[PDB]
Amino acid sequence: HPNLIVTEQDVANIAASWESYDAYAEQLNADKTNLDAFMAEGVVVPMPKDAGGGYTHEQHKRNYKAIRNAGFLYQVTGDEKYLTFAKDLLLAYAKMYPSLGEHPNRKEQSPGRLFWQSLNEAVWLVYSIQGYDAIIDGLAAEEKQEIESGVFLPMAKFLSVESPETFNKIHNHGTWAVAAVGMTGYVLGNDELVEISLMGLDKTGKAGFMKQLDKLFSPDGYYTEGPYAQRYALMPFIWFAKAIETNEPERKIFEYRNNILLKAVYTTIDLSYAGYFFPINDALKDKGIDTVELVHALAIVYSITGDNTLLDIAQEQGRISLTGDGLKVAKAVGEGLTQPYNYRSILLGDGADGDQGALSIHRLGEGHNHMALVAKNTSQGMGHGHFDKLNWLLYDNGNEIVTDYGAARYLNVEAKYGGHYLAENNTWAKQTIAHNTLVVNEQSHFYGDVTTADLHHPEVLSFYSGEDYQLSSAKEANAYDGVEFVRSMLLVNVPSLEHPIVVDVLNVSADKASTFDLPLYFNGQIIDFSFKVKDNKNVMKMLGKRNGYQHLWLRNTAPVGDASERATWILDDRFYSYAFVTSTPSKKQNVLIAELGANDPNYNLRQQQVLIRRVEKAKQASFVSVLEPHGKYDGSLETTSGAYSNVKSVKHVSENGKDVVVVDLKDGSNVVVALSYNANSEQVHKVNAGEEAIEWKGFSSVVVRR
Amino acid sequence: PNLIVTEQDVANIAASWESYDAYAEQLNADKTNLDAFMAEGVVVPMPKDAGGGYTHEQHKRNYKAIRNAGFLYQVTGDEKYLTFAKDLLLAYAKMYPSLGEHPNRKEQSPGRLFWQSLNEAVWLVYSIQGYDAIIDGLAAEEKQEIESGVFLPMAKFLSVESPETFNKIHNHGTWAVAAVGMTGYVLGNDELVEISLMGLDKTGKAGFMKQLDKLFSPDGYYTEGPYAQRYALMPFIWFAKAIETNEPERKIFEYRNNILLKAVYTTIDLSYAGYFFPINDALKDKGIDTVELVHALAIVYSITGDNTLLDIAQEQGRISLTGDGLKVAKAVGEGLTQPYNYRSILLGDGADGDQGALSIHRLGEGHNHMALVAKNTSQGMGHGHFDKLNWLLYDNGNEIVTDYGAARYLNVEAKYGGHYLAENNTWAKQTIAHNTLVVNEQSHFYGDVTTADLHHPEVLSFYSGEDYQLSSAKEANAYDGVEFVRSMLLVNVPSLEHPIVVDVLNVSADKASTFDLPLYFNGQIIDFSFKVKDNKNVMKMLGKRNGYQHLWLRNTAPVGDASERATWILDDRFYSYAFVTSTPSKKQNVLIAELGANDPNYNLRQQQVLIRRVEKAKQASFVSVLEPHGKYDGSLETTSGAYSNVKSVKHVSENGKDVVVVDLKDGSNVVVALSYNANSEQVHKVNAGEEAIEWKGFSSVVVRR
Ligand SMILES: [Zn+2]
Ligand SMILES: [Zn+2]
Repeated sequence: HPNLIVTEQDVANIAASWESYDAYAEQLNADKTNLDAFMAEGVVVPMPKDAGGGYTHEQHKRNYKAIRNAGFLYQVTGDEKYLTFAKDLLLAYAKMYPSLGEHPNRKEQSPGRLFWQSLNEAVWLVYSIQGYDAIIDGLAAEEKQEIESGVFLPMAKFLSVESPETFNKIHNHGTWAVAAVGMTGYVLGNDELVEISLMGLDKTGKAGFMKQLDKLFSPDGYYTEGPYAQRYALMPFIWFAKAIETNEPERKIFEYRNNILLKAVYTTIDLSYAGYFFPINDALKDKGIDTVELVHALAIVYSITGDNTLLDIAQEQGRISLTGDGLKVAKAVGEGLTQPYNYRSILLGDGADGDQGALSIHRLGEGHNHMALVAKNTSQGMGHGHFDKLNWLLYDNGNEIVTDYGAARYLNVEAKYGGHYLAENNTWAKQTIAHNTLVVNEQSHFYGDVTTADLHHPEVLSFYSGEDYQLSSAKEANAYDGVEFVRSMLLVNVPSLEHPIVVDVLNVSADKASTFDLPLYFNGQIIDFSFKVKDNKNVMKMLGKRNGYQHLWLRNTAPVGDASERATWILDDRFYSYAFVTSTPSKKQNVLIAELGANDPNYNLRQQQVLIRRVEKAKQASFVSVLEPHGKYDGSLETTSGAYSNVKSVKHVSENGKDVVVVDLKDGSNVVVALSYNANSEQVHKVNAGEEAIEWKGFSSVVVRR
Repeated sequence: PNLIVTEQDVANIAASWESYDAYAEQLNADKTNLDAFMAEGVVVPMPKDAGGGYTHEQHKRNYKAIRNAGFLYQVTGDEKYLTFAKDLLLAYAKMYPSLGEHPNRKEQSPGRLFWQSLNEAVWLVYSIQGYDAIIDGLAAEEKQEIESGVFLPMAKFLSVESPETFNKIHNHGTWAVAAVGMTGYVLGNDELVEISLMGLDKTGKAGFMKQLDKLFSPDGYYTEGPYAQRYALMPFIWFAKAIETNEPERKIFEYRNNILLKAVYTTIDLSYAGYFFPINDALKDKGIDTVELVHALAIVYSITGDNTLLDIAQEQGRISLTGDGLKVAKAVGEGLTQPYNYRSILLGDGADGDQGALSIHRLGEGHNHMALVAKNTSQGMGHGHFDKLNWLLYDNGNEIVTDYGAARYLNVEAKYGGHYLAENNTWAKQTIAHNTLVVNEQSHFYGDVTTADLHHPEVLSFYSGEDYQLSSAKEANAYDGVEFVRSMLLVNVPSLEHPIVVDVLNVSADKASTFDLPLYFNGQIIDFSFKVKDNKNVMKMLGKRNGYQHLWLRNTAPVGDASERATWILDDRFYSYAFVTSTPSKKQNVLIAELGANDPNYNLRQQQVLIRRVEKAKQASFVSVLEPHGKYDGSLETTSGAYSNVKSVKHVSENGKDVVVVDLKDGSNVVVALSYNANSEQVHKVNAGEEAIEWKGFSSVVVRR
């Protein structure tokens, strides 16, 4: 004792050398200052009363932090006042807990006692037990007795044996519950609670931590709900594994399932850009890598691995894990061991077996502010998932360029619907029209039905990442009745251009004449269009009536035809040009510029623009586009350059289900992108375009012609 | 070298430049770039095109290269740099004599190398510094060819051949006399120096000496505003540097009670968190790292030794590549940096500081304090905004209540050639675009510059104490039969987390009127206290003229007797605006509007407004509280104090006096009382909710039980 997240050996190293590292010491001092201010108010442990961001919810949260913090500071400073505060808090908890029935303010959510929902109960336990672990050696037997029989054992019982619908769950709720009961298990030397936590109530292994490790991540370490949920999962996964390693190294917890726990941490990093997680599915955009779960998880992974590329990420976090593992990060950074993070292009297979679609992340360029394309070809992700199959995002120059809205929610802001998911979360954020992907007949994928959406995943047709270019291709055959669409996205290295270009090819076939809309949510200020807007007559009307369209205002229409069109915007010091053609047998084709804010009486939606390509009355359509970063605007030194697009035009020709795209560059050269949709790498292909024939090996080829 | 850099300077730089990392990095970066530009040979094309075209951009690169080559030659000794500078100047000597006015000569006084003579003077101010640095490694016949081919001809053209520009009391005159004046010092030509200091007569009625008396107010304020002030700062401070280096006996940096030092300190005082207050025509991305202020800060540091400027120097993260700049880098390396002292100041406007004023009110530690800007200034001519008594608020490192600046995309060709756009007049200038009063949907002075030029607001009061701060000012000429008066306070309430803004704008008209008072806020709405009427799924254009045709009406809501509230979030902080209008009229509404109407070219940014409207009225008092509060942390997932601490806001008018009561949620209140009488001994009496408030002076603020 302590022998959990921190060992005795760890506290010795901490005590010996913590004052020697500026950042670690600053952060440890901050936590100390703040706890001291909290101690100054005495032992305040009220009766459970409120939910959400209500008083007793928050107080009981402050308390479990103090219990862990005081335990830790007592170990580290040797100072007695920290022991007696943690002790006194725990005793007040011991002499209140056995009297508690279910919380007065429960929901349909599996109730708690201390808290409105048992999730928070389990978090209270995961934190508190660490404080107790740090405090046991300084306690008399009748004190321990009151604590263990009063709070811990009854709480472990409640979250396990009395709550099987939760403790047995193959869900995050389950992970927090087993982590809490299992960690309690270790501190108390209670084999039952460990076995229960590892193998489920019946100890069959049909539930429990091990099954969670098998089921909640894909083999690559991807969590189906997305990064925003993935970083939350990480805390109970990593902390319990730490506990397991600290007490039963012979289980080889960090080796289990080809290092699934290592891969889950790296994957969490690989799902961020410039400090923030890709806001796909239900996600808030300000959640980033300095999040407490990833701070701890990184220290732990560094500690296991000695990977010095993690020191880079740890610096970008600018926040360190106040633990043994964290000290090792602080030490290593001090010694100048930091190597640059290797951002890889990766295919994250979705589902327990990584076969239910995939998320692709394509990376190109040096440092943190490189170019990243995300192709969201994933399964639904259940209730939190968005209706956006084949959606994409693009990041460049430290910014989001082509965007995902995330969730409609303001965390712990009471006046914003108690800080809950807003009505506009279903009404807008989830809807296909809010995403950069195909909308057929103004209806969401799977008609907005989560039950239908749960049944299906996209089909990944190809993934490739070389020095020449990078590709992801996927098919959606189930989003709408008698409709199939295919999207391929490429990042291309064109040596004559300053930055790589995105090439997008989206094919749709319908059985019946339909409207096909393809949005692009861009970030930045419009410079000019190549098309000519129709006068809006000094009014903007709601765009359409259902499935998200009721939140958009129509600002302008503009007619479009055979030749590619262009939009160019600036964002900070760079311009982005979007050049698009749509091959279709139909002759009704428009561009709609729209703006978020319709049916938003509560000002819940933020300001946003979109450019929507519309095709009416079509059975077929190939949406093609190039997105090109270019130029330099320096408002400080008062220079501009490269402000005009270097893409003269874009042409598309299709033959025998094969696609060819020619990007005509202004310097007279051109880029040719060719897609066969055939996986055989040796198969040869031939396409008669307008004027010329093109030929290649494989699913795809990209060549630059002078 | 005896102009901007001296012989001793170059020795200091040569000896030590390598040992100062940031200086070295920037010097190397400068060197790396000039190297790459050299590689492309000596391009000196015939004058052809204008601002943003090829030839215009080429000659700009040249004068910068000439200065930079010259400087690096001196610092490194590498003749490579001398050769390039020599040859560029030699081609200029071979071409300039056989040149009439530029092929794109406008009604705008023309140049020969450039479409206007301004760019010519800038050329010469840069090019003559490079020549000054190259003299050593030159032979008499080259010097003769250089001086006779470009410098002397150019100097004749910019002065004696162009009296209208040269005797102008305007930035155009400052550049021209800086050019010719420094050409005069390098070439040892006494005629050219005197002509630049004292005008073509030598009488003193024009030239640099008048410019120093006329173009700044005694506080060091330039009337067109911070954006124009930063740019003016260059030729003023560079010529003064040349003056000081050659003729220290003129005591140029002492002149007019250190006018030049004051203009540099004032430029810094017109900025927040790195950026200049975007009042009048201004780009919002223009900040303290502009080349003009980097040099001027360095020069002023070398003269003053004020270690306080080293704090600013760090915020600029860009050091002047000169000897003065070297002294800053050394000072910083020694750990001499002191925190800059941000004072609340009254900046009198006009030559004499009497034509209105610009108040800046500051409060808090560090750079990200709270700053209130009250724009009670004169017009500032054609770049001026029709926005008398406008205001701005900055807090927590952000702009909270905002000014649009200009509609313009600098050097972006596909945005009207980088020119001021049609919406600059139609929107950016209009009163409706600003946080101040609009009578009958019409702009101040009916949107007429000539009339606006005739008048300035009257400053009633300025005060700044530990207790509160105030600026109050009267506008009597904005419209026929209308008179208005605004007072802005920052009030320290010890029980509150942050200072508080209190605002009182009285209006008075002959005829029954519409009174609009916009608030352009930055952030996301949390909630309102009032109830919006359903917009029925259309937004229409808000009005037909004077900026109104640019806004969309998103919602109306009705209001009356009681105060209302709008709360919004910006980064980690909440802002609550509580408001009440005392008027005889019973027809008050609040409008939420959005920018973007009549903007087919997408020249305007996305922007929301809260507009307080009062129809059929002859009197109105609009009263506000802007309250910053709380903490939102998305990283740690905690929120605190998201709810306003202001229960309500009540206002009462007596015998042309005003009492404002702000009731706090905790049962306490704050009383603000305004007499409008300057005499500090005069006692005053108002009755509230039949409670009597008595105080002395122009104003009083009490925090009660
Ligand atoms: Zn989404
Ligand atoms: Zn303005």
